[PDB]
Amino acid sequence: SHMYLRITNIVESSFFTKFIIYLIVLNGITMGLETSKTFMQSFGVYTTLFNQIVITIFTIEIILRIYVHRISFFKDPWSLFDFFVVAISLVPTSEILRVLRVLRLFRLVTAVPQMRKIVSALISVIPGMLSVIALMTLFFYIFAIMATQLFGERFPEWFGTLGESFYTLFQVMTLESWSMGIVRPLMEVYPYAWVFFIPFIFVVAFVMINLVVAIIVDAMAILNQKEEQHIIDEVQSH
Amino acid sequence: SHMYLRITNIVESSFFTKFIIYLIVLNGITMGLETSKTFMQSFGVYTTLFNQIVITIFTIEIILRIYVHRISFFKDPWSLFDFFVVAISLVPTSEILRVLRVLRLFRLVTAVPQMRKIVSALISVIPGMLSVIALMTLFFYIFAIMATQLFGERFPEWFGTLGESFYTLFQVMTLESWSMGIVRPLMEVYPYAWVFFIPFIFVVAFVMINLVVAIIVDAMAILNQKEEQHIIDEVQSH
Amino acid sequence: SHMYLRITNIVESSFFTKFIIYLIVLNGITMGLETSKTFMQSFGVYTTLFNQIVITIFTIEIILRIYVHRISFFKDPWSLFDFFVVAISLVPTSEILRVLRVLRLFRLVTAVPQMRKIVSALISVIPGMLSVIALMTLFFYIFAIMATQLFGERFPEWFGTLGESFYTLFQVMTLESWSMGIVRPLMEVYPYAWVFFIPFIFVVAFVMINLVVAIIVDAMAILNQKEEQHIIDEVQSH
Amino acid sequence: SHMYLRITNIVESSFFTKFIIYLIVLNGITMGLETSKTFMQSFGVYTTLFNQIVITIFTIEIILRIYVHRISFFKDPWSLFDFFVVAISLVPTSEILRVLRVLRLFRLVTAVPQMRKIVSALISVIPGMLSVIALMTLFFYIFAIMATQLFGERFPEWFGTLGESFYTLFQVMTLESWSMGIVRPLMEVYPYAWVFFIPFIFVVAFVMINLVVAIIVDAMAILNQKEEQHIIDEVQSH
Ligand SMILES: CCCCCCCCCCCCCC(=O)OC[C@H](COP(=O)(O)OCC[N+](C)(C)C)OC(=O)CCCCCCCCCCCCC
Ligand SMILES: CCCCCCCCCCCCCC(=O)OC[C@H](COP(=O)(O)OCC[N+](C)(C)C)OC(=O)CCCCCCCCCCCCC
Ligand SMILES: CCCCCCCCCCCCCC(=O)OC[C@H](COP(=O)(O)OCC[N+](C)(C)C)OC(=O)CCCCCCCCCCCCC
Ligand SMILES: CCCCCCCCCCCCCC(=O)OC[C@H](COP(=O)(O)OCC[N+](C)(C)C)OC(=O)CCCCCCCCCCCCC
Repeated sequence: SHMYLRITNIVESSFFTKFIIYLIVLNGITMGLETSKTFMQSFGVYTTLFNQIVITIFTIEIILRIYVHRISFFKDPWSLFDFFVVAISLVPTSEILRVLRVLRLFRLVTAVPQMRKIVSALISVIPGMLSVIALMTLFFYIFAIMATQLFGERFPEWFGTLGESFYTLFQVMTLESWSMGIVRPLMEVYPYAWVFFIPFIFVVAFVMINLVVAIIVDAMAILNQKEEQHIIDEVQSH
Repeated sequence: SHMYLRITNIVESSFFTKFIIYLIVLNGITMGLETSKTFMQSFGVYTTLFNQIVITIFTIEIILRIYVHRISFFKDPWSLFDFFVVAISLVPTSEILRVLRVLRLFRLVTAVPQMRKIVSALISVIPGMLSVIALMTLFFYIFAIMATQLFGERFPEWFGTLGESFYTLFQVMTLESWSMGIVRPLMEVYPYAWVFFIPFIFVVAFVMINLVVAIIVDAMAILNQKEEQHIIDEVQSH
Repeated sequence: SHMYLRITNIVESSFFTKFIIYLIVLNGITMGLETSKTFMQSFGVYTTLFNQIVITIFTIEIILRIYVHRISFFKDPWSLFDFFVVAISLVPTSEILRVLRVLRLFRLVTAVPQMRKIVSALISVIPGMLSVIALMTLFFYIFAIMATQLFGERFPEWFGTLGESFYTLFQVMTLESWSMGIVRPLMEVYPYAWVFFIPFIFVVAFVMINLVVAIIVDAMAILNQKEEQHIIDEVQSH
Repeated sequence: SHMYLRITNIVESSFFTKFIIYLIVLNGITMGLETSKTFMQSFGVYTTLFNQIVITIFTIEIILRIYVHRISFFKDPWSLFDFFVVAISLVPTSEILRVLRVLRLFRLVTAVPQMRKIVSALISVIPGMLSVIALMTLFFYIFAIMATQLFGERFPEWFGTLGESFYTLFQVMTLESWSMGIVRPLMEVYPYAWVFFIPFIFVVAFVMINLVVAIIVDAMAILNQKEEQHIIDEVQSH
């Protein structure tokens, strides 16, 4: 335990955290420069080793963090993420992974408390949304099957495959070129195609708008519940 | 009644409901595989009979459910839907109906209580919206007549018909290519066409945004009404 | 006054109002049929006189309504609208006005109380919005001048004129093809054009979103003010 | 101080402020006329000197305002803006600045209290949003690096440069032609490009919607906090 505590004061120190963040920022700046072919020609050698050095340091950090937090490390989503991102960066270049290495810049989120809280807040609406997500996904899936069967033969790029219909349906949901780009061309062969896509647009839009309304109103309901109980206690206690 | 109760314990049992859901899911998976021409070549025979078997089972289920619920079955929207969807699936292939058969996967909504509640919640805003829907539809109808008269002769695809103008107006509402795709071309012949479509976009957008604002605020009003009465009773009772 | 009251019981009767609405609906149906060249060939003669008859009746109605309400008629926006729309319909065909005649179908709004209330509610947010509308319009006006000067020479269709720049800026606000259709082409000649349109998109979007947030929140503030005073009175009276 | 007060009664007078606003409006009208080549041919000489006269007056005003407010002038954002805009207008034409001169029409905002308040209100949400803006910007930056590396070689116009990828990513966020214009073309070479842009669209949309929800709900929380304390005091005092 003497050893354990020695490294624990380091890993827990303000300086340790600041250093890592410093590195994350430097490496973030570096990753953008590596975008310039000009810059690389001149200083690519400098940068590649700095990336190996940062990742070496980040690996020492994850290791030390694990000896400190023990099992609590892998029950922590933020630490898992730092693990998974640093580990990606450790797979040798010998291709998609080379690009995923830049995800280690999200470590600037996992290391900065203000950013953690933002992401925690945003994520917290999701668990209550899961069933609505399930229902929407079932909706897409049913309509994707139908679209593939109705239109996949004459419009294979957009509907010849369940995957392609899923993609197209998502495009229609975003309303991106849904009429000039998809439904009008479809209607030149299938004049009733509008009977398929208009209702689909109504549902997907109605559901999303009403999901937002429910989140706002149902939160106010809770807010009103919390303060209603506090007031009644003062009425009751006084 | 002995007979009646025997089948009522079945139809009402946890196992009965789970089985049906199992089938709905299996059949849902099956319907997606039937999308692959490759898969069909190999196993289409297997799948077609499984669809006949599932639908046979689903028909036995609807029948049994009707002997159990009697008149209460047809006063239930969820049961009507299961009826109407299973009945569609019973029309012989000898074409649009073949595709509508996939609607029986929405039965995964009518059989799962969590999903029912979602749809019930979303639907519940609609009755209060009917008049606004009526007003919007009257608005579309008037403008569709006008557009057909103003532009249908020189732009028949987009406005030559009341139906076509309805479709185009819906496209403009979604803002999909309204300017580059419709109004700018229109303005090459009718330079004041913007006087028609800009105001139309303002109204349709203003109305929809303000419908959402009213739903949120008017709900809070009710929320505040409910808790205002509860507090006053504690002030009054205490 | 004997005479005056005789016609006042008519104009105020349930039957009188229902009749007019009946006519508005019939005439509305008629206006849609007149869209079909086929229908007109066969029954155009029938319909044109029915339109003259309805408008004759509507003119008798406005007249009678004025003898009844006297000065109160022209201080009523709904009645003014019925006046202005029926008067349009009275200008002889000997062209844009022929199309504006269909506005008399909005009379179905001015005659149906449910519809009046909808429009009243929606309109009621506007007076508080006037200054924000003014600020947005000033914003457009300034940017339209700038765009005309920056881009009107090389892109006259989109920016050669203050009016054209106003139109284009509105298109960009709706986000319709703003990048592929306008800014990317602009950037082939003016590579910094993004410095103009991106900020413009940020402001217009930020302002509109925040106008909606303010309306919702400021209404809740009032709702909370009203119920806060009611509760305090019960605390104070009890 | 005698001198100081003499000019202070002027600069602070209702008449002084009204005059400036009068000029701002006249000059605003003038700036729009200067857009017409026809108008300029006839009256350009008139207008150019009127612009020199207005700016001369506006310079006298800023000067006088500074002798009056002393150090308080440069600690005032509204006054800084009037300074910075009038100063721009003072750089001799001997080009982008000639266009920036029209920014002096925003002085109609800095001089009209109603407009000041609007802008103050809208701006006031921003300080609390800074971290979310930072997180979104980090998000863009990471994805821009990735896009440049994944697609910049085969699609240089859209992704060959970190700047170009930033621009394209912003376009995708606005959903402008994201599928037909960018991702579908990308997918003809990179069939998994959807794995990159769909999630990107989900995050950016989820974050913005949820930022709006949080602003509305967190404001209500405060509203409820303020009135909860007022009620409890009446319960407690009474
Ligand atoms: C309003 C509440 C939330 C609403 C969101 C739910 C709606 C579902 C949206 C689905 C997203 C669109 C899926 C998509 O783009 O492609 C589906 C894939 C692609 O198959 P594939 O054919 O391989 O690729 C497209 C064709 N190709 C190769 C030429 C490009 O093939 C597939 O079938 C894959 C199946 C993916 C669907 C499951 C995704 C749901 C997760 C989203 C929940 C996130 C919560 C925040
Ligand atoms: C903001 C509150 C809600 C706002 C929604 C209300 C606005 C109304 C939107 C109307 C939807 C657009 C209708 C449409 O796309 O086509 C109208 C049909 C088609 O006629 P048709 O000429 O046969 O087909 C188009 C031409 N063609 C054959 C070459 C394709 O011909 C017709 O005239 C049919 C008439 C359909 C209008 C009635 C639909 C209103 C129900 C929507 C309410 C849903 C509540 C959630
Ligand atoms: C977020 C809060 C609300 C935001 C809305 C305020 C933003 C202002 C939007 C302006 C609307 C776009 C105006 C427009 O499209 O054209 C402007 C006109 C047209 O001039 P013109 O050159 O004759 O026509 C275009 C060129 N041409 C002939 C080839 C087509 O030439 C003009 O300059 C006319 C000036 C019209 C601007 C005044 C309109 C403001 C009223 C909107 C307030 C409605 C409250 C609900
Ligand atoms: C939902 C919460 C708010 C979300 C907003 C935050 C998302 C960030 C949006 C970024 C805006 C898009 C930037 C952009 O359009 O270009 C980036 C510039 C341009 O580089 P450049 O290559 O020179 O020009 C484009 C290529 N060219 C020359 C052929 C046109 O090259 C750069 O890299 C410049 C870096 C600009 C990014 C920093 C801007 C963040 C400030 C926005 C916060 C405003 C608060 C209201």
